[PDB]
Amino acid sequence: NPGAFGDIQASSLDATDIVARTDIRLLKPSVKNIHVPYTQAVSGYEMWKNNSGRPLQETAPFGCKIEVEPLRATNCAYGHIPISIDIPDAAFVRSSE
Amino acid sequence: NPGAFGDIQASSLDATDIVARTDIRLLKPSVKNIHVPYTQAVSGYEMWK
Amino acid sequence: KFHTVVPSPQVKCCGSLECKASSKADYTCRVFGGVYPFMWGGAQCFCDSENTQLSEAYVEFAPDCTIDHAVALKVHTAALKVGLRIVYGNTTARLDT
Amino acid sequence: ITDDFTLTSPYLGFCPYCRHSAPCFSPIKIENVWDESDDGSIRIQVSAQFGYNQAGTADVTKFRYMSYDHDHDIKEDSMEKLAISTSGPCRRLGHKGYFLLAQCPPGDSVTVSITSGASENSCTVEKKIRRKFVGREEYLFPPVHGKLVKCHVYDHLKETSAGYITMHRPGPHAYKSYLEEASGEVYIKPPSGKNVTYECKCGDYSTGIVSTRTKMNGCTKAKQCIAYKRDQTKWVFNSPDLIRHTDHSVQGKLHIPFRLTPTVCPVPLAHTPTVTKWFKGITLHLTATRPTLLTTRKLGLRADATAEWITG
Amino acid sequence: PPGDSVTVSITSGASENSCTVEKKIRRKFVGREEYLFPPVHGKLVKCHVYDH
Ligand SMILES: *[C@@H]1O[C@H](CO)[C@@H](O)[C@H](O)[C@H]1NC(C)=O
Ligand SMILES: *[C@@H]1O[C@H](CO)[C@@H](O)[C@H](O)[C@H]1NC(C)=O
Repeated sequence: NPGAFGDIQASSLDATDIVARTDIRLLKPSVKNIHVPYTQAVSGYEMWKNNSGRPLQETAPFGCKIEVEPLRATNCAYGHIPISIDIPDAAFVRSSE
Repeated sequence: NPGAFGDIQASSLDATDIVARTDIRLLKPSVKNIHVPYTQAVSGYEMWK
Repeated sequence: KFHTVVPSPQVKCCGSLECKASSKADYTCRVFGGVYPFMWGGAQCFCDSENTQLSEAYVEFAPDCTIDHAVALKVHTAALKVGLRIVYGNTTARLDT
Repeated sequence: ITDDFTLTSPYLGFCPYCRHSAPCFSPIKIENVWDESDDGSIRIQVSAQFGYNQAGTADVTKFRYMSYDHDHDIKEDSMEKLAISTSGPCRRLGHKGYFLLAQCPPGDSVTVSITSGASENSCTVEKKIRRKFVGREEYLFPPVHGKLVKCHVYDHLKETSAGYITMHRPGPHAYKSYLEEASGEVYIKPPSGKNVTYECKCGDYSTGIVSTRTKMNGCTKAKQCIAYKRDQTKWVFNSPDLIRHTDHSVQGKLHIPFRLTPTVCPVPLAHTPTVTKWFKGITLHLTATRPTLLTTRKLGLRADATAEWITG
Repeated sequence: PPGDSVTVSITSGASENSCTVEKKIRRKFVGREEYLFPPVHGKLVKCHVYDH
């Protein structure tokens, strides 16, 4: 959508294939001077940047610590977990001892 | 009181004796360059002005 | 952020042209007639009706994009990984599961 | 594909602003800018070239020369006479290809000027220029002491590893002086020491190749007739101000100097606050000399996130 | 350019003689949007200015 986030797309940062739509209508040539008067709507990237909202880092519950390259959360605590534990009998000590 | 009017006092304009308290805590030295990084709250005089 | 393209125009001196098609993202073309372009050496060509001008426009990701790029992600099926330290009878163990 | 400099030549362009505040032709034409670097530096295009010798001169590179074209051909001059300003003088950082890297103060428009020893030739373009800083408080100048954090800026090294630009031969150049109606018929000059081609639409498509010779054609009116000072020897960067040659062929490329790279930058550690003790709460004492970002969030179910900007 | 005061100065070869006066100077433009610098392309409309 022209003027909206994600106006330009690409499967890869350098993929040859690209698609977009941002309301580019050409304008008639002006007086006596060769040029190309054009028109188009501002990038949705900058608009969304000005109003992207605050990062999730400052809004997640339970004090999540979030990192990008794994896109994971860490040291974020909530709930309970059952656990089953097997133990060698060697670690155990006879009572008389 | 740091950041408050009358943070600095003196019985005379040029009296040697003076007393104040404006939350001056020193800072650790920075990287490789000798200097004195310091910190302190704005004068209450300008604020009250 | 995107950078537009304004290629050198296709000007036919005292002839005719058309509005072709291309695979470029946001590719557009438009044509006009009866145009007298000028330039420092003078007027390159004038023909009251036979002159025609053809302009085209498209867009590509800006060179700085390589580092300013953002990406849209589809996430699902949250999975957990937990690191534990377990001590039994002064027998310590560091585990992750 | 290559990265040399001999095969390229500058070109003339149309600046909306000139030294006379009238949109006109200048060889210092520009097309866009880039200012994403955190340092506030700027990369600027131009039709001309410098950091090299005159494009076409035996020397491929001479950092004291600026390549530009005027009258009929390319010329030389010292790059020292060049200047940049948006709201004041701009300090040069580096130059390569057609492109220049330099820092400027905040402003609403940029301009590049140069004195040819007898006149001032300059071009102005419109751009929103502010002082964007990394961190959480927009400082004024970096302090000696602070925290070191990741940042992205343009490297002042002439070498680069980013970007791509097209290059191909230009269209014909039409010179008015080449056409004369002084004679009752069409009179033209290549002039002496040239190989000109000319066209005339009278009757039909008429063409004529004349080298160092004045020639005439049937249709006496010299207006509809057209002549070229064509050389078709140099490749140029695609620009809207230049007509497309019928070849419309991609013949070469070039890189863009002064790419963007990550690095480490310092930021201030503002006056930390004094903390009170409040019943099921807290009251704070924040102190600052500049706008600074603050925020907090709960550590349970309800985030209850909050953020604010504090000036003093 | 825009300013809040104007001044005229001249050097006699040995000293600077100048006079300043106060005046509100802004960039008033004709039309419906206050532009920044005139574009190459647009509409032509009546205007009033001092002839050089
Ligand atoms: C653990 O404690 C047992 C007795 O309870 C002792 O024999 C053993 O040496 C201890 N192991 C270590 C590593 O301290
Ligand atoms: C013009 O070019 C032709 C073909 O290369 C050549 O034979 C002729 O001598 C040239 N005339 C000049 C350079 O005056």
